[PDB]
Formats: sequence, structure tokens, C-alpha cells
Amino acid sequence: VIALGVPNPRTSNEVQYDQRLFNQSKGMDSGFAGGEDEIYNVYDQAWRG
Amino acid sequence: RLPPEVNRILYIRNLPYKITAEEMYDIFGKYGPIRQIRVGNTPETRGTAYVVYEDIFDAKNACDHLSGFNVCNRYLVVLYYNANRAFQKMDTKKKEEQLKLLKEKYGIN
Amino acid sequence: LKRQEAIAQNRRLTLEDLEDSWDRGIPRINTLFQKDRHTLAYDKGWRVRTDFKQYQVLKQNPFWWTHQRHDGKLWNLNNYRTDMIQALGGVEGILEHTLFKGTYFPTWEGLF
Amino acid sequence: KEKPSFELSGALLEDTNTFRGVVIKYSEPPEARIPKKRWRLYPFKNDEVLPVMYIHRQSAYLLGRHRRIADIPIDHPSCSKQHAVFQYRLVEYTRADGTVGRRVKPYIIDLGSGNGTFLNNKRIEPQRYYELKEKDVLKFGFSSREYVLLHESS
Amino acid sequence: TQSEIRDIILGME
Amino acid sequence: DTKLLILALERLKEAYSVKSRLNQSQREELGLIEQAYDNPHEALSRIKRHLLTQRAFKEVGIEFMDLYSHLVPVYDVEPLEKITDAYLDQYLWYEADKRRLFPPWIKPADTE
Amino acid sequence: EQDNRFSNKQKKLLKQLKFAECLEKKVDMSKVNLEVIKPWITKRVTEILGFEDDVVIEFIFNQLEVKNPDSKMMQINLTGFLNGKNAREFMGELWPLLLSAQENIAGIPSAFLEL
Amino acid sequence: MNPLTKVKLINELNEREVQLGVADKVSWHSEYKDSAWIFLGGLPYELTEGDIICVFSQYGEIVNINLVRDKKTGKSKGFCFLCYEDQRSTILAVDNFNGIKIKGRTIRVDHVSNYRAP
Amino acid sequence: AKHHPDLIFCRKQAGVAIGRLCEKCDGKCVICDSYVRPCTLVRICDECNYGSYQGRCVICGGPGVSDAYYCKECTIQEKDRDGCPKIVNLGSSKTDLFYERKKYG
Amino acid sequence: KAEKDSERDELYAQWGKGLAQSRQQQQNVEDAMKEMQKPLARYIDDEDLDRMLREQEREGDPMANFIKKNKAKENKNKKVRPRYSGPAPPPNRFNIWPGYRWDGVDRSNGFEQKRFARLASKKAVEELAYKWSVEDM
Amino acid sequence: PVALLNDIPQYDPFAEHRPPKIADREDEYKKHRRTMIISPERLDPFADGGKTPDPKMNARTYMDVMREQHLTKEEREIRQQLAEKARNRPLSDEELDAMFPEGYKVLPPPAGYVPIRTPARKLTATPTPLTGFHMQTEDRTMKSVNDQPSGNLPFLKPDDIQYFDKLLVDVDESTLSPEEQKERKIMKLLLKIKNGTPPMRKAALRQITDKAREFGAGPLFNQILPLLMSPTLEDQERHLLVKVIDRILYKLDDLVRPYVHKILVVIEPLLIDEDYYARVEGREIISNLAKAAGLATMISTMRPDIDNMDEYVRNTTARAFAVVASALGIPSLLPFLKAVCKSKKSWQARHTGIKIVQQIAILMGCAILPHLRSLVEIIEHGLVDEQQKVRTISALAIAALAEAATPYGIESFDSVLKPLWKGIRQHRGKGLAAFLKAIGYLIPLMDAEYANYYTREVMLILIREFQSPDEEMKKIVLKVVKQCCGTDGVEANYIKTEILPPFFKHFWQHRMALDRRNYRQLVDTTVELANKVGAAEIISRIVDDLKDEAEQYRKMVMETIEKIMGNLGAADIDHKLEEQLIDGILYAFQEQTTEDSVMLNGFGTVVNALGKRVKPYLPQICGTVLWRLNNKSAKVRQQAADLISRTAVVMKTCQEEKLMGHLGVVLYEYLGEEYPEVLGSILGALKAIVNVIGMHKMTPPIKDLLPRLTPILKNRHEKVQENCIDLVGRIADRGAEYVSAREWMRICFELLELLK
Ligand SMILES: [Zn+2]
Ligand SMILES: [Zn+2]
Ligand SMILES: [Zn+2]
Repeated sequence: VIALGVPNPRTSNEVQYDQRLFNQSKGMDSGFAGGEDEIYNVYDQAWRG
Repeated sequence: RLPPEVNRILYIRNLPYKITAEEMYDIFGKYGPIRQIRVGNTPETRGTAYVVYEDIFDAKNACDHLSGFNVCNRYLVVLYYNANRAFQKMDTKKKEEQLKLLKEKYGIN
Repeated sequence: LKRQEAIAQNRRLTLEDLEDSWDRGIPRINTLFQKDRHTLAYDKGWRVRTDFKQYQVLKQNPFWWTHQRHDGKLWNLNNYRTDMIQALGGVEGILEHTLFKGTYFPTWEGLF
Repeated sequence: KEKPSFELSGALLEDTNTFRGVVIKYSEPPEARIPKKRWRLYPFKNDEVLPVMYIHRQSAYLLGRHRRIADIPIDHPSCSKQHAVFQYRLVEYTRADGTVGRRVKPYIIDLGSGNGTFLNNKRIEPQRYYELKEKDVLKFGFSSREYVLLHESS
Repeated sequence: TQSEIRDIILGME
Repeated sequence: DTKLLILALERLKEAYSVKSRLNQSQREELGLIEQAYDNPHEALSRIKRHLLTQRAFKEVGIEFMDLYSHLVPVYDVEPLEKITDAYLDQYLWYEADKRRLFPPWIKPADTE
Repeated sequence: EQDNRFSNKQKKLLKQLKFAECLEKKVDMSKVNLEVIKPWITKRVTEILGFEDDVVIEFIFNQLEVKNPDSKMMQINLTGFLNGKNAREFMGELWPLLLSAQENIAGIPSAFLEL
Repeated sequence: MNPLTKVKLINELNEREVQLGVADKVSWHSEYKDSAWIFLGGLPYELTEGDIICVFSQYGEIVNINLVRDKKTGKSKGFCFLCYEDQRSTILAVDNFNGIKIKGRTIRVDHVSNYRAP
Repeated sequence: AKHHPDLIFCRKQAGVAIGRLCEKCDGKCVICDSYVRPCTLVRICDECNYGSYQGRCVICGGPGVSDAYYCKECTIQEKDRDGCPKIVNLGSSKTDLFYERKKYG
Repeated sequence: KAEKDSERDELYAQWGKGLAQSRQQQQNVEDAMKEMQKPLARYIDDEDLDRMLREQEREGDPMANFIKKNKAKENKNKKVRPRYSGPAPPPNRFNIWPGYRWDGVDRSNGFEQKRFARLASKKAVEELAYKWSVEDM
Repeated sequence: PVALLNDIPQYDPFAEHRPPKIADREDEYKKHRRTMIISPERLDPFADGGKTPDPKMNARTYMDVMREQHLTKEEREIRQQLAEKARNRPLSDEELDAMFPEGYKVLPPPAGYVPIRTPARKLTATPTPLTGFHMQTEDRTMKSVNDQPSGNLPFLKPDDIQYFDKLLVDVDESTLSPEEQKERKIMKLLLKIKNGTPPMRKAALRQITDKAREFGAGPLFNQILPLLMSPTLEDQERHLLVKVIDRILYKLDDLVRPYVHKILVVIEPLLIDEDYYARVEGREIISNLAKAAGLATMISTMRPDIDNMDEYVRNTTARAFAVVASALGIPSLLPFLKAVCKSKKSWQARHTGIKIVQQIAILMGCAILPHLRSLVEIIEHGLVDEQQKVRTISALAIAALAEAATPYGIESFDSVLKPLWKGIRQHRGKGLAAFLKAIGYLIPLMDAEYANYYTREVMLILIREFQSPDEEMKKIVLKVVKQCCGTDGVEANYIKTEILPPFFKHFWQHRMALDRRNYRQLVDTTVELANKVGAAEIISRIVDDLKDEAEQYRKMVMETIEKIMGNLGAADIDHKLEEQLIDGILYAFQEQTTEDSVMLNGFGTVVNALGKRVKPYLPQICGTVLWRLNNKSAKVRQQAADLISRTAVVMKTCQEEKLMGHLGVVLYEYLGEEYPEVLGSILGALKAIVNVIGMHKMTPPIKDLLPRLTPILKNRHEKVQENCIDLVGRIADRGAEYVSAREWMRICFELLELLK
């Protein structure tokens, strides 16, 4: 038996994603400046921080 | 769950001229009930149509689905109507008589 | 398998069952989760397009073969800086060679 | 006057399962889905067949005599106000190799009707999920018409 | 004050 | 349409990623991209106009990139046409790959 | 008050409207009982309007309780609420009744002297 | 000043401190770190405890409930005091539930400083 | 200010409250719009001096910092004798530039 | 009198210092005492830490089945108060489990989620700003 | 798993680049802005000099409007009744003819297409849920369809198609034998105004404002007003459209007489609006409307809306009323007021009239004094009424009036001190707040033998409300305390003993700082309490907050401390206090995440008030400023060059030769900075030093300074150009001989391009 008359959470069993995963990178170009070379982009972090 | 500019009345242009009313009706009843239909007649309005649906959801999912439909070598350009002005007075006499009917019938006062 | 586990559990995958594989995979699995994943689901033919840019721009691109949002970031060279400093002698062995003591800054950790 | 209750009140269920001014009692499980096998309902009224019902494009269909809400208005006054629900619920199983997977199957559930829902003309115990298999027939209320369940390849 | 705090932490005031 | 337009313009902008002295023509192009960012539906309207009516265009310039072993030709199209062509480029590839015009042996593929 | 580029619309109507006939003999209010008139005003307007408009009632009352009222201004102010010619007739009907009541010795109009 | 403005102002408080970039330690909630009591107001007059709890339990276990109803007729006055089990849940509830519509009525939440029992 | 025909003065009776200038507006006349030989001080209407209106620019409306004067030419033609010269209307240009900006950035 | 109202109001005083943080303080003080009775330096052989790391149940392994079996067997036998059970609750910054009579629906105003988004976005913008500073250098 | 890559975990991406729209700042209450519709046509009563009216008009009048309104009220009445018994709601044939325009043929296609509709809605469950390569057949039609007005018109968006769609189909003019239709099209140059380059806007504006009379009101407003009601209209478009309404409203003076209500229905929402300039413009055009269409029109037009059933329009009509009262004069409108606010059937009308009175006080301000007693007698019947709402609003209107009539009119209020003072004691809740506001505003206006008793009574209630949670309560008692406990008729020790302790316990919180009006109100009453109890007390109470974590909070306490010491001066600051003060000052200066002159002026005033007691701290001050001048971020370097320019008077007057030469020559070294914002402040600091230590003893002699500056004159940035020419003006004026004639001619030639 399944109890009836309880309110509806409009959610599924499909996999959903913890909102802290997303959105931690942004842009729509490559990281290569269009093939420009004389820029300093070897690393992806600041040295000490 | 609707955005208020949704209407049960939408404005359509890019129709074939002289387009068959029956087609109009079933083309648009690919969604549900059509309360009314008006086609423009003066050449300026020739080729466009106001369509009045009887259901909010019918009208809206029509505006969702058909907008971007191509029949007769042209895409059907649609929009919601902004029924933002009245065009003649609301006829006090019959209004109060039908509400007098309401009250006489259902015994409110 | 992890998505199938998340469905069997009804729960959501957190950052924790994906911090292991966050920079692996060779579309770089952390590209599923960027900000413009939606608009970039509409970019097709980007490899041919970057190849043919040689006929439009007067520079010659060393990275014609790749894109940072579509492939991911495929190398990480951050240990090179650390090991280069320790191999050249440490920051002190390095700053013995410089005008650092002529500057009169008390310590070397703030300079910029 | 009245005391500080610890019991419910129709406010929550109202605001959630409201629809066209009739609170619905049943709401879709977490595991509902939309079927890929395209199932079809063949209705008969005493050996006179009717137009077919293709029910492959929702996750559930609710049958009752209240027509302005339900999908398939059963209209022989033995029919409840909100009577039964077809519902495709993804359930898992053990394939020949034991590898587990999920196919969405159809199930029926009685919403507490007066007279009852007849699968193989057996009255079922209401508020439970009964798995609907191939060729099965269903009968609502004490009403005239019956429905057979098939899918295109069957 | 800040100098006072410094001294307390460093040693004796 | 708007997704494909924003992808087109990000491509066109990558060229001037650096923003040197550039010059009058490159500044014209930066302005046109910037204003088609500011009002996208006017752009889209102009684009589809061009695709419908325009059949005689301006002259392109040419010059060579010196790779010391062979020369590569480089072409210089006017920026309004560049915008229309970028949009059409993106659209064609999107739709062609959605209907699978290209069989799997044609290979600068996006997958590897 | 501060602007020059707009004209006095009252004065403009003061020139260009069509007024009533009794609107000349200046009238004082000391000499008048009003609470006798008030029901007459009420029924007059309520009929003109087919319904009752308290605010128009009290508007007329308040415009009258002054020491000496301006019949011109009053006809103007009622021209909006009533239909313009109705205002002409109504004011040229009340104002002479005012003269009657005021030359009466009790201050009451001759209509309710008779009735 | 009707209660809907008192809702709007609490929400303004939140998003303003967001624009200013305040650290979680000098949030305006920090002045309340010694009280696990929230006040709910604007509630409709038909909701009972069972409903208030089934709604507000989303953020913790509820230790005490106090729905203030007019003594003569027993009917709810339309506001409640609620004691969570951890102060942090009151943080969560004030941020999250202030301004939700329950049955058209848009209820409102805020902490309580020096609650006095009844 | 003799430059913008679209604006208007309070024009109501004088007072004793000296008039004040914002820093943008500092130094000029209030009618002649000159920059020189200022002679007499400005006195403003009590209404246009009441409440929030105290200590503001007659012209700008901002925070008043200095006392407003009349040029010798206004003093000789006696244009300083007309009561409160406070501009009581904002104009097209203020809101116009404001909207152009708020669209721009 | 004073004694009855003392009972009542002391109870209310803890309830306003609501219990959860109080028992957390309790385990805090006993942890501090346990520690303070130990050396300053913790090695990797310390029996406490070795044992803890043994019981540390990591992914993938088929021991997990037998061990989850053991503990789900035993902890069945408890006098606990009920806990929420149902479709996963949303995430909140303190990781607090709903009460046992939450009816599942999620009624929030959309604040936890926009907060999460704000934090992820500040991370993205920090990478961008670093890249641009040094690029110019 | 490339299918997983096509599967997106969890559309228009240009939002960040598009200008904001007005319809997005809205709430559920302002969302009633589009739910209003243009009424049908309205008969003006002053036409044909007061004609006898030929009926069969189809042009509404007062009676028609009132019948519509009362009918509808009865409609809602019976709807709610029937709903006790048991927007999408379907509509009728005349509803449809009322909403659609003309040139339209109405048809259900068949009786079967009507029957198709009958089966379509009934059962739509799919009866069968229904390509490949085909070669295409070339044609012309899709090419031939056009959607932009051909000509030199702007781009017509994909939603104003609704308003400007008539421009799309083009046919010869003389075909349009209605010259009304010709002028209709030519007046849809409204598009060229709405969208357009500034040249198009200028020309079209002049054209419409010249051709207004010929065009006539009808056509104009019939096109213009739907635009203003469009849901997607953003800010600049609205500003242009209302400017259009303004100019044509000024050209057509009387002719607007039939359109005043439409114009109002559209403009009124500007009166309650967040953009200050929107409010001011709406106020201004409603004023011009009231002047153009005279009193009787406005009265008759907006009367039926006092009694309206939407609080939205009741409110905006009240405010509009106050505007036309300002424009036309109270004495002309006052009888109508008396009327409405004494209407006895409906309390809505009483509320709205009392509220009009409040708004008049807010707006006209000082000019109510000659009518003060008339207004107060209009209103005093409300303080006693039984319906709680109108009581509260009458108390508010009393407070507004008192504020508009500061010290005066007290003998006019005399009648009303009694209903308040007794309502105070036997009231609780919100009326308490309102009556408190009122009595507080009267307390100043009162003669001492009244104020003493009233005050010493009120402060009793006040002390109790210091613990009130209500936000309006707290704000009201802040104002009150400022007035009550800040007169000449109180005694310092009482305050110091009974107000300060719970004042600082309950009001100085972080929530207050975070609010925008509570911020300033708390600052003000704290400065007043300072005025009475002396500085030392307040200061010693709040100095330790200059070291708090919330910057907005530190800036609250800095703003007060600064204002206080500016007024009072630092004679009572003892030693330990000046110590903690200088320390908090420095700390607060060293933490500014923001950009703001608060801490800068705080430093400036505190230092220039301590005067010569600040000698023993100039080494800490100077050392900190030199050290922050060498930091990595241009915000802190620029703020440290500011502080120098402010304290440039002290550092000299206390004979800082080491330190002052230090500053002079250190700044001269920084004169090469490549951040314009930092360089401008360096130049400001240099000129601040030149002003105090004269020309002929500046440490970098003027002979080295000016040559260093002539290349800076080319800098094209506004801050640095400003400060540079100020410095060179000083030097040219006073120094002027440490430089060569050829340097001066060079500078001549460099100045000729600062005239740009
Ligand atoms: Zn100024
Ligand atoms: Zn002058
Ligand atoms: Zn003035």
C-alpha cells in the first residue's frame, strides 16, 4: 500500500547534480589568445597566492 | 506557472492570402479549442489573423510550438496580443439586466 | 557507473566523488560543468575551423589542434616553477644574485 | 473553540495537488518515466470495437468520471470521481547476466473507488501498484466497456 | 592599541 | 539563432584578443562586433537580409605568410560580410552535423 | 504662480461659456436657511443622475456655505459632474429660489412656504 | 507600513549585505547567535501546528512550537513562535522562507532576540 | 541662467536668508551668468528656503558651500529686485544626460 | 512558586540555547581533555589514528558490503528518534538534516542555491583576473 | 560515453549586454501597471460652449463612468458571494469586439470546424501518433516577404510589430482616401523617435511639436499611449515618450480636455517609482496637465477613482490630486476635499481624502500655513474614528502637517493634542507608532509649559519601545528621541542616566548600518545626543567600533564621530580617549575595501580638530602613509596620496623639516606613476604642500618641479589634467621667475589643447 494525499515534490529519480559542481569556469574561447605568443600564459595559478 | 504576457489571444502574420478558413481552423486546432478567428479584410490587414483560444494553456503552447512553422513557402510569424484598449462601451443596460438575472436566480439579495 | 549509483541512491553527486577524476579524461571531465556548457553545445566543426584560420589571420598558431573549452586543459605545469626554484637554489640562493638588498624591503615574500 | 492540534490540514495538499479546482489525491512517484515501447489501448463495447487509445506519450494517465480533469473519461455512473491511474514506473530487474538495468513498465493503481478496478475481472486491493502484462484486459466500475493493453510489436 | 598588542605578544611591555 | 550568433562573435573577437595599436580597419571591426553584441536582433535581421538579397560583394585583399619553406595565402574580408559569414559558418556546421551529412571517415572530427 | 506660458482657463471659460439667467443678483447667506433647501438639492441632483452622489451633494453644499457665493464659478464646477446644460438649468433654478428664500422673512423659499 | 513591506525589507537586508560583500561572521544574523527562536507572521488562519511543522522542519528538528491563538474563540491570530534545535537552522530558515506564499498569504520570518515564554 | 530658455524662477517675495552655491556652480551670477565683479548678495524666498531646501545651490540644488552674488550689471539694471531667483524646475538636460548614461553604463 | 517557575524557565533557557550546539560543546570539551592528556606531536603509528584509518571506508572495495553489513546489523538495535527518509534533501551550507516530519516538498525561496552560484562564480572570476594580470606582465 | 557529453548536466545568452527594462524592477503590486486598459472615448462637457447635448453619442460621461464602476463593484460582490456558495475566465462576443480593432471578418470556418473544435477539446488523446531526401523546387516567396519598413526608418524590433505593423505593408497614399489614415501613417514617425539616432530624434521631435495642432489630440494619444503601456519598454524609451507627451501637452493647451484621464492612467505610475527623475517628470507633466485642463475637468475626471476598489489607483490618484492642488491652489480645491473626506457611506473615500491631505503637506510644504486650520479641521474627525486604518492615517497626516509647519500653527493644532495624548496610553501596536510620530513632531512646536509636561510623559513610553522589534516602530522612536530628548527644556543628567544605556544597547547594531534610511537617522540622533551630553560620552561609547569587521559599520561610527567633532570640537577629549581615537582612525583608514571619502574626511576633521595635540602622532601617520604609498594595488596608493593632501597643514605647522622635505621629495619621485588615478592624487598632494610651505622654500625647488610637469600636461585624463593645471597655475602666478621665457612659451602651446 502507498499512502495517498501527501503533497507533491515535483522531482524525479534521475541523477541530479549538486549545484556546487557547476559554474566554476567561464568563457567561450580557447585559452590561446588566438595563437598569440608573446603573452605570459604558462601557468594557471598565482605563485604563492 | 505562466508569464503574464501570455494570452489566450494571439496575433499571426505571414499567412497565405485568401487562406481557407477550414485549414485555418484545423491548422490551429492542432492544439485544442479555438474560440474565435478573425482574418483582416482591408488590404492593410489582408494576410494576418487574430485568433482567440478558449484555453490559456492551449494558446500558450501554440505560441511555443507553432511559432516557427512553415506552410505555403513562408514561416508563420506569431506574437501575443496586448489587449490594452477597449473599442466601445460595455453597455450598462444589458449588463445590469443579466446581473439582475444572476441575483434574482441565486437569491443573494 | 557513478551516475548509475546516483540514480539508485536518488541522491546527487557532490564535488567529492568527482574531485578524483576532475582533471582526467580526454575531453577533461570537468568541462561538463562549466558556465557556458549550453551555448558550447552548439559549436560544431570547431577543429576544422581553427585549422582553416591560417588563411584568415597572419599569425601561425601552435595550438591549432585543440580548444580549451571543448577539450579541456590538457597539461598542468605548476610543479615546474616549484622545482625550478629549488633547483636554482631556493629563493635565497636566487636573491643573492640580485639588487634585492639594495631595495630595503625587509622580507622577500611580499614583493610583486 | 479548538485546541492546538498536531494533525494535518488540507492546506498543503491543496496548494500542491490542486488542479482545475479539484484537489487530486494521487501524485506521481519519483520513478515515473515516459515509455519508449509505444503502448496502445484497444477498447471494446460488447464485441463492437472502438477507436484505439495510444497512451505512450505521458508518464501517467488518470481515469475517472470527472471528465474535465481526467485523461480517459469513464462515463457509466459506477465510475469514481478519480478512479484509477495508469502509470509507467521504471523498475529494475536482473537480466540473464545479472547486470541490473531499468525498463519502464506500465502499472495500474486504484484510487479508492466505490466499486473497483477489474484486471482479469478480479477486484484488486486498492492503493497498490499492479503490473500490467501483455494482452491483459481491464474493466472499470460495473461499466460496459473493456480495454486490452498491447504494444506495437505485440 | 596595536603597538601595545605587539608588545604583549613579543615579550614584556 | 542567438547561440550561433554569440559563438560567431566570440570567434571573431579572439583575433583581437590582444588589442595592440591595431588600426582603423581593425577598430571598425571591433566596433561592429561590439554593437552586434549590444543589439543582437538587429544583427540577425541584417544577416538574414544579406543571405536573401546580396549577390555582389567587395574586393578581398591578399598577402602571404612566410613560413620560410613555403608561403601561405591570407585573405582579408570586409567586416560586415565577415559577420554574415561567421554566422552562416556556424549554422551550416550545426545543422550538417545534426543531420549527419558527413560520414565518420572525414576527419578533423570534434571527438578526438 | 510662477509660469507665464499658460493662460487662466477659468477666465477663458468666464468669457466663452453660456450661462444662466438669474446669475446677476448677488446673494448673501446670513439671510438663508439651508437645511430646508438641502433635501431639495439632494433630490434634484439624485434625479439628474439616476443615482446618489454624496460627493456632488457635499460639493454643492460646501460651495454654498460661503458668505456670498459666485454663481458663475458654481455653474462651472458643476458642469463636469452634470452634463453642462443640466448645470445651467439647475443653477438658474436654485439661485432664484435662493432670492425667494432670502427676501422671505424667515429665510425660507416660497415653494416650501406653500408646501 | 503593512507586513508586506516588512518582508521586502528583510529581503533587502540580505541582498544588500550580499552587494557589500560581508563575511559570514559579521552578517546581521550574528547579533542573534544566542537564540534559536524565529517568529513567523502573516500565517493564514487555518494552518495548524501539523502544517507549520511539516513546512518548517525542512531545516532541522523543531524543539518547540507556539502558535498564538485568540483566547476567546481559540482561533489563530496568524503568527507563531518556533524554537529550532540549532541556531544555525534559524539562520537558514530566515534566509530561505521569508517571503514564501502559503495559500496566497505571503508569510514572513525573522529571529527573536529575548523571547519570553507565555 | 541666460542660457536655457526652458527654466523658471520662484519669483516670490524676498527674505533675509542668504543664497548658496554648489561647487560646480561656484562663482557665477544667477541671472546674467557672468563670472565677474559680483556686487550684492542673494536673498531667497522663505518657502524656497524651508526644510530640506536650506543651504543648497540656487542653481544646481546640491550642497551649498558659498554665498551667491549678483553682477554689477544686474545690480545696475536692477534685476536683483524680483524676489527668489531659485530655479524650481529640473529641465530636460539633467534627466536627459542621466538617462543616456544609465543606458550606457 | 519560585521552584516550579525555576524548572520551567531553566528548561526554556536551554531550549533557547538550543540543545544541538550544547551537546556539540560537550563533545568539544571532552575532546580537548582527551587530547591535552597526550603529547604535542602526533605520529602516523598512533593507535587512535591507525585504527581510525583502518575503519575509514573508501570507495570501490567489496569489503564495504560486509562492513556496512556489520554496522547496519548492529545499529539497528537503537533507541534513536526517527530521522528523515526520502528523496534527497537539497543542500544547505551547514549540512543539516531535515526533521523527521518534513513532508518532502521543498519550499525554499531560492536563496541557498543562488548563494552556491555566487561562490562558484567568484572562483571563476579569480582565475580570469590572475590570467589577465600576468598576461600583461 | 560521448552521449554523456551531449547530455548536458542541467536560451538567450546576451542578457548581460542588454539595457535593463522597467518591467523587471516590479513587484506583485506594481505588476498591476499593465492590467489597466485604455478606456473608450470620453465626452468633454465644455464642447460647443456648453451645448445642449445631442444624444446617441457613444462618448462616455460622468454618469456612464459611475454606472460602469458601481455595476462592476456589484459584479465582484456577487462573484465572491457565488464563490462562497461554491483572468482566464472566458469572454463574450462583445468582449471580443471590444478588444479587437477594425478591418476584421469573423468566422467559424465550418459548422464542422466548430464541431471539430467540439471534438478537439473533448478527446485529443492521439488517434495515431503521426522523412527522407527530397530535391527542392526553386521559388521566390520567402525572398519576397519583408518585415522591415522600407525607406530610411530604423530597425523595427520583433515585438513592436504590434504597434507599428501598419508600416510594413506599403501602398500608395492617394489609395488611402482617408486623410485621417494618411496623417496616421505619417505620425507613426513615433518609431523614428522611439528608436533612432540623435539626428532622427531631433528632427522628428521638432516635426511633431510643430505639426501637433494640425495632427490633433486624438490621433496622437491613440498612437502614443499604448506605447507607454507596452510591457517591454525600457527606460530611455519611456523618458523620450514622456518628453513627447510633455511638448505636445504644452502646444495643445485646451484640446486635451477629453484625454486627461487616459494621460493620468498612464502617467500616475510615475509618481510611485524608484527612479527619482521618473517621479519628478511625472509630477511636472501632471502639473502642466492640471494647468492646461482647468480645475473642473480634473475634479470631474478623477473623482470616480477616489472610490475605486484597487488600492493601487486609490494611492496614485491621491498623489496626483496633491499635485494638481499644488498647481492650482488649495483654496480652489478645498471644498472638494472637505466633501470627500467627510463622505459617510464609504471609509475608502475618507481614507483617500485624508491621504490627499497628507500628500499636500508633503509636497507644498511651507505654503500650507495660510490654510493650516482649515486642513486640520478637515482632518481632526479622523483621530476619533473607529476604523483603525483611518485613525492611523489621520495621525500620520497630522505629523506631516506639523513638519510642514514647523514652529507655527500650534494654536491650530490645539484642538488635537487631546485625541492623541489619550490615544497614546490606551493604544498598542501600530497606532502607537503613528500617534508617537505625531506627538513627537508637535513637541517642538510647543511652548515650554506644555512641552515639559508632554515630554516627561512621553519619554516614559519611549523607554519602553527601545526594545520594540517592529522596524517602523524603531524608526519612529529614533526620530522622536531626536526631537523630544533634544530640546532646550531637558536636563543632561537624565539623558546620561536613562536614555544612553538602552539606546546604545538596542540601536547600534549591524542591521541598522545595513539599512539606508535607518543609517542616516541613527547618525543624526546620535549627533543630537552628543550635543546635549557632550562629545566625550558618545565618543567613549563608540570608539571601539572603529575597529569592527563590518566596513559599513565602521563607516557609520566614523561618520558620527566626524560630524560630532566637527560641531563640538575636541576640548573634552582626554588622553586615553584621543589615544583610542587616533588608533581607531588609523586602523579604519588601513582597511577600505571600497571607494569612499568617509574615512578621508573623518581623518581630516578629527586631525584638524585635535589641532596641535596631534604632534606626537605625526611619525606614525607619516610612516604609515609612506609605507602604503609603496603598495601593489592602485586603490591604496591613491588613497595614501589623498591623506597627505589633507593633512598637509598640520605636518607643516608643527615644523616637520625631516618629514615635510621627506614628503615633498618622495612625491616628486612618484611623479612618474602610470595610473592616471594615482597620478592625479599625487599632483593634488604636491599642490597641497605648495600652498602651505611657500614657493621659495619647496624642497624640490620650483625650478625642478615645473619642467617635470610640462610633459604631464599632455596626459588627456581628466583627474590629472585638473590637478596639473591647478599646480601650474599656482606656479605661473606666484613662482613665475624660476622658469624661462621659453618654458613659458612651450607651456602656452601646450595649454592651447587643454581648451578641449
Ligand atoms: Zn551648483
Ligand atoms: Zn547677473
Ligand atoms: Zn522661492
